[PDB]
Amino acid sequence: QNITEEFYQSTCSAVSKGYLSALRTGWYTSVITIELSNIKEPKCNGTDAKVKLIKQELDKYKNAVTELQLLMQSGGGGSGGPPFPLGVGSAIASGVAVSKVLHLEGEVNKIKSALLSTNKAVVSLSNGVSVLTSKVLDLKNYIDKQLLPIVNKQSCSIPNIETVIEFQQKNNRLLEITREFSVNAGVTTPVSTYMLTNSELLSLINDMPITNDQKKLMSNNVPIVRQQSYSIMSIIKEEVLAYVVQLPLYGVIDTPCWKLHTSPLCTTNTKEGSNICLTRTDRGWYCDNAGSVSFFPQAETCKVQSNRVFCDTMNSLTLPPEVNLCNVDIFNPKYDCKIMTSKTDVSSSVITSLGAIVSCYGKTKCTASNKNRGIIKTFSNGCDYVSNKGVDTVSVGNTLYYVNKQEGKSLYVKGEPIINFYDPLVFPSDEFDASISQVNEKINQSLAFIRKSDELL
Amino acid sequence: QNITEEFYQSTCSAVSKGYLSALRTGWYTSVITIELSNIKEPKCNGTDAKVKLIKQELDKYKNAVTELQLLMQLGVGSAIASGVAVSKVLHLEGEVNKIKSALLSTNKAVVSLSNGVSVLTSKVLDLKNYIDKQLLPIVNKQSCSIPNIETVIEFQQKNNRLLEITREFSVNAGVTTPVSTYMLTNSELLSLINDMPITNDQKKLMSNNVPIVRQQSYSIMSIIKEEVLAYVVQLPLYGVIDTPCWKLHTSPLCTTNTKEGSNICLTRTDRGWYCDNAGSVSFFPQAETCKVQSNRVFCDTMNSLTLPPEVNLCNVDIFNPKYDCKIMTSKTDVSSSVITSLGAIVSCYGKTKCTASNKNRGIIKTFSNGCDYVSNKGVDTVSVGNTLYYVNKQEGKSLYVKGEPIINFYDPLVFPSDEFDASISQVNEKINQSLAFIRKSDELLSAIG
Amino acid sequence: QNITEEFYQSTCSAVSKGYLSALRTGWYTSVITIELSNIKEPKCNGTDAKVKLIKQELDKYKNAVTELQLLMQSFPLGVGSAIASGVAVSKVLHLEGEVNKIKSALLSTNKAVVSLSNGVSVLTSKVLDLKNYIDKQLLPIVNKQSCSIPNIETVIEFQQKNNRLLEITREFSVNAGVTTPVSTYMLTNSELLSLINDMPITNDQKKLMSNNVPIVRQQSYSIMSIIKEEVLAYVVQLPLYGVIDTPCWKLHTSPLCTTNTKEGSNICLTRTDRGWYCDNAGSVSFFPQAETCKVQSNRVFCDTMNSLTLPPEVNLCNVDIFNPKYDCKIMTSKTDVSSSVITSLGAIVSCYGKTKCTASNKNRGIIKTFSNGCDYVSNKGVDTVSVGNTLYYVNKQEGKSLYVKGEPIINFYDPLVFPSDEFDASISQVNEKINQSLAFIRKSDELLS
Amino acid sequence: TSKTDVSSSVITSLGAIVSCYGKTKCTASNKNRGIIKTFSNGCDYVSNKGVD
Amino acid sequence: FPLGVGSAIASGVAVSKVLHLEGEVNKIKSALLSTNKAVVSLSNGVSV
Amino acid sequence: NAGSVSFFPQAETCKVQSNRVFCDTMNSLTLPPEVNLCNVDIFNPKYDCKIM
Amino acid sequence: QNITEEFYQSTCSAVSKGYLSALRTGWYTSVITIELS
Repeated sequence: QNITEEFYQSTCSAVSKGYLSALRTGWYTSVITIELSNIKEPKCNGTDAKVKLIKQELDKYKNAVTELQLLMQSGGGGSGGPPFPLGVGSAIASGVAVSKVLHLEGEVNKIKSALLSTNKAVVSLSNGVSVLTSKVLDLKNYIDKQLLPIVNKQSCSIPNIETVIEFQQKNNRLLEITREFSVNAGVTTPVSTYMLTNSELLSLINDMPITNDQKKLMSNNVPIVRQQSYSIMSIIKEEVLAYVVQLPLYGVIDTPCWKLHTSPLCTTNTKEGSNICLTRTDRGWYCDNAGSVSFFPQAETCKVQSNRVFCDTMNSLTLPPEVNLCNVDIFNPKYDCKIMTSKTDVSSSVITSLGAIVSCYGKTKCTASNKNRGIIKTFSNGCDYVSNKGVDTVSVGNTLYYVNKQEGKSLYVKGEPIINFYDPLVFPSDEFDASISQVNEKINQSLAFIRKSDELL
Repeated sequence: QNITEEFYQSTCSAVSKGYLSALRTGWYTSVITIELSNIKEPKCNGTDAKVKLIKQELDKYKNAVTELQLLMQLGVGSAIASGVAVSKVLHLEGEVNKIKSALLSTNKAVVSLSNGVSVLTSKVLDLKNYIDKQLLPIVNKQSCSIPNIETVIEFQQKNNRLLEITREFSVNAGVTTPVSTYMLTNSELLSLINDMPITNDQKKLMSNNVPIVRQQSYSIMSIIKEEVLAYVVQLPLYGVIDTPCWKLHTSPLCTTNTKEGSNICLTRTDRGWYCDNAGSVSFFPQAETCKVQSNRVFCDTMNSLTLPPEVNLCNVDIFNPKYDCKIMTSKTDVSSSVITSLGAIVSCYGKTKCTASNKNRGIIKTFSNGCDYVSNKGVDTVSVGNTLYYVNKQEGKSLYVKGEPIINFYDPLVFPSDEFDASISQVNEKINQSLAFIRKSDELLSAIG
Repeated sequence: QNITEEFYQSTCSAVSKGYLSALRTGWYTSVITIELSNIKEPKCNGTDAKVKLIKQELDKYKNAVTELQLLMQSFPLGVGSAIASGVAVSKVLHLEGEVNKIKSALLSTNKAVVSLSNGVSVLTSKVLDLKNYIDKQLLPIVNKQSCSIPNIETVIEFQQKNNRLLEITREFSVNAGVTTPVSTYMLTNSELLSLINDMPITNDQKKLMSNNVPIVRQQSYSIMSIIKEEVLAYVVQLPLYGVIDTPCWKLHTSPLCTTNTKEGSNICLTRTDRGWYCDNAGSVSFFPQAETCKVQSNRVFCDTMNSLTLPPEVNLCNVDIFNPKYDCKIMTSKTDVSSSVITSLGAIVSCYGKTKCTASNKNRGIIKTFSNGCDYVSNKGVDTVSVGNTLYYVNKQEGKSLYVKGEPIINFYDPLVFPSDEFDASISQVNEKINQSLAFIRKSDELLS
Repeated sequence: TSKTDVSSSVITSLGAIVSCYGKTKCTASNKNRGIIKTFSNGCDYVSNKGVD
Repeated sequence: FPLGVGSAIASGVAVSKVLHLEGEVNKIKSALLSTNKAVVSLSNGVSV
Repeated sequence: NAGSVSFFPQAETCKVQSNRVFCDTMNSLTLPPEVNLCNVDIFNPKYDCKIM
Repeated sequence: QNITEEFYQSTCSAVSKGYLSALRTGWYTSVITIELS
């Protein structure tokens, strides 16, 4: 909760330091069951209004079951369900593996027995994987006892309004579960309270084989856990509906994180096309991770609470810690900072943890202002930084941005914008991807060709 | 009305015009309140069927309350700073109480908060009143006088709203877009718009397009304390209204003359929606952001670039001196189609077969290699390769503008064939730089002859 | 269901073969109706709670109609207009009389093909009749000055019937008149499987659709059309699968770099044409974006609007990347970072630099250690793969995969004249620039002899 | 009469007259809400009702 | 004379009439009876 | 000023100390930057230079 | 500081260049108090 931020004028980029990692490193999978009645469709003549309502509610129950059968056979949820250099994962790969084990012989029966005198147990499967198992809904008990002696007989006995109503409510969770699955081919994110109530999920977090710190982190940030969790339809058989739930596992916690914001750095020294541009491209989230630096270049694989950053390493790269040296000296010896070049003179603003970066080029009206004081800086051409010191908005052209009013301390690090050191006559401006060294080569090549060409003439 | 479209054969692009702007420039926040008899907790000796149902509902209500308490605790910005600003004010002690007092005599007030913001306040659900009146006497003693069936049904239906507010924020962590119908009934939104400090032109507009207003609004979850659940609804405010808009569609322009893998391709890179906004042009490169109802364009200016008005000249004269028109280049002779506002652009390259067709008489045009356009009059589908694009059938007047495909003017030896983001001037500077190698490596050879 | 995979050491790529196509090629549209009754506001006097509830449920109903009225008046790849086909029908439905042809088509029945003014026939269904339920069991109650109070089962039944209309309105309002996927509320399973059966389509098609209702729902649209004559019509746009049971194969690509040269020396090379490929009527339809395609147990459900159409020799890139017939796409860099691709039944690992890489079993631990370079491992015996601080899980869908040894083609390139920033390149486009940067070094070293 | 194609604004007792001409930016804005009118080319008026 | 017309002190007349409301004068008095310099949050949303 | 030219036609408004010019933006007219061309070319195509 | 002036004989007008801007664009208010008896 001491969020601090530095701005480097030489590279047109700011770093927010002081965040705490909560990295998703792996998965926990648990099986969740709903006991079902093998009730055949009503077999009687009945016309009372309450007999009609119960008959309808059984058909909804019966239809939803054959629907869930359609899912588990066609497909079954078993699926394969990126920027420049990144990898390509398979999120549900872990959970589907446990889903397929349930299709084996007797694994459904192990669970069914293991959930007879309890509604939460641990099963060790036919492969040695130990999964928590929970029965959340018992429709078989209700449909067979309060509901079957009505439909069973040759002439329907009229039920209560209370039996009509209570069955409509017990049936509800099964139907909503079937809705979510039927619209997602049986894999859902986030995990809803229908799939898993907060009561169940917090109880499930406690019984998990994880640290106490992990339990605290998960049990507090329930919505982030739900957003990061999957729910895979698995099997319906044996009068039992069972689906796998894949929960994030935070194997890296409390390590320091920092966020890098970048913007174009364009020479102002001339008019219209004569300008040339540089831009850092290693923007994103960094977290110290096992003596390396995990880099999250899509900063929206990450979700941010106070002080705390929930990233997913499937969208990460692993870097040597020397990468941070890019934020003190882009021309450092150890690590080759990656940049990009263009000739694109259009103004742009970045909102940081507690500041704003403005890249004012051409003839935009770039401005930062306050609720009650008006404009407190008009930016001139170049790349400038304003903190949120009594600053509430930044306007670039017709676009209004609101500054983060997070409580923190900000440092302006003065320096010479490096784009001024580059010869604009021999400067390369194609680069979608390039490093500082790679640009020096293409300038060494061009300037050393004119070394030989000056000789021969 | 009149929506019209022009097709520039020279640049393989189409500008469809006649639209009217309505661009989000500002926000209005308001506080919505649900008032809860959290104090409630049931216990009693009675065991009727109708008793069980009410007790089950109280656990549902009491669950939703406790969970809601746990849940309390490219140009880049945060869209919801205005709502979060009101949310943080609400946490100041007694600020919640100001709302309660104002909402005591009616259910819609205008409370001025401590940060000098004057915000609409609505009580939308009174669960404390229902529970404490029709429910609390029932299940406080043990003789637990059994309720009628209508109270079992009514409490269940009132409680439903609270349950799906809490369901929404268990997966959304407090912030939803669009603002849902449980977050705010359509009827309530209509009454909110009627009470908003805006022009009567705006009020009519926001009411006519409530579905759009929904998608461009934010629900931000704020507090549960002193038996009041409060959340901020952040609504769009359209400062720009009824300025001209136009949409740019772009497809590749290539050489058909060469019959190999070696051809030069050039494309206008600046497609999207365009609007006149305060003496400049607001340009929306991700045309996915601009909703269109009838001939009206609803965009959020936070997703725009601000461009000089001269950018319009790339549609008249792509080689104009005043605006450095932005283009891209590649060496990919691939055929594709772009369905426009009331027409269709087809780029047909290679051995591909390109069809224009009508649902009554099949194929009614075959496309040559090159870039072409057809109107939506007498065409229903346009087929390119293994793709059948249906065509938009909105009525309007289309126009074909003939010219020499400007890719022909470029000399393929010296063409910079792999420019990702370039312009018309960036490409000529690359061409001339290449002829710089030509004269120098030639007259060097003229030293010995 | 035999699914195979082949990994090519030379190209650092892997192909998963053995799938079967099911591609959206066109659209079938149909009209869904609800028989509303437009009635004036309740007139009856009551404290009887069974009347209070009916009056409440009627207020939700009258709100739902009013809200729905305000909705009827509201890459290298191409750019379609996904709902153009469906909207054209909604535009036809707005003409006078057309609303009446379907009212009387379904006057006798609940499902009838109708001809519309443009001569085209569409299946039309009546999925809900609130007109009669209100008129029969609710009208002589609450039309009168003082109501006959109704049975509790009319109360409960009306809530259930009215919920479908309420949810149809809810989905329409937040989605601004177009909803995808088509929820069970817009069209249930029994209606959809009925609608699937009556479509003018092939027997193979009906079977495929009827067994993949959930995918059909994802690839469909519900488009709000009209409220008038106490009818509520919305066009549903089901996918029409034209390509069925043709071979499909998936391409996986990971980057290829030299290794032994230390630090900045390395050059890199990646195949770019990765994604789904399905044979499609004498060409190859190629889907580059992993988003557009969905797999249900070796069936590949794609959408040709997100396709390219390639000559069938594109497959030869996986055979001989240096072939003459087809010019294979690549890109180049010097960005050497370790990263992995989890293929259909394997893992491609590009372990570079000082990073540790791992293929682990759930019981035997680390069972393979990746040396620097492009390598592959099969899912038979591997459960997880680790690359630095990342843990990828491996798909355990069973099949058998074949390792195809070769020389990493990056080694055949001179590290000095290698063009190391090409973003949209091909093997010839790079042989083009190697010849050039040679010829300058080539002529100028014998101009100076 | 003249041809003065320049933009100007007059603050009235409880409003503001805006004469927005040419290609100038002319807006009325509220301190908590932001820009609330964006004037078209011509003479218009705003009242101090919710305008700062 | 081609120019416009405004009120220069309109910004400071905002704060003046915030002070005119009872409660505000007490706020600043409490902030200053122990030290001679302060930052105070007036109740129309300004920190001065 | 912000990609335009602020023009202070009243002599009194701008105060000069050292080489610095202090002005009140409320006593200004905002002109397109092409106003400066009136100094190098009064007959210039773009800006119509104001004369009496 | 460097100041330059050019006289345009063609329009009977001179332009002084080289000055540096300080344009007041917003206001800050402070409350100054005197505590009385």
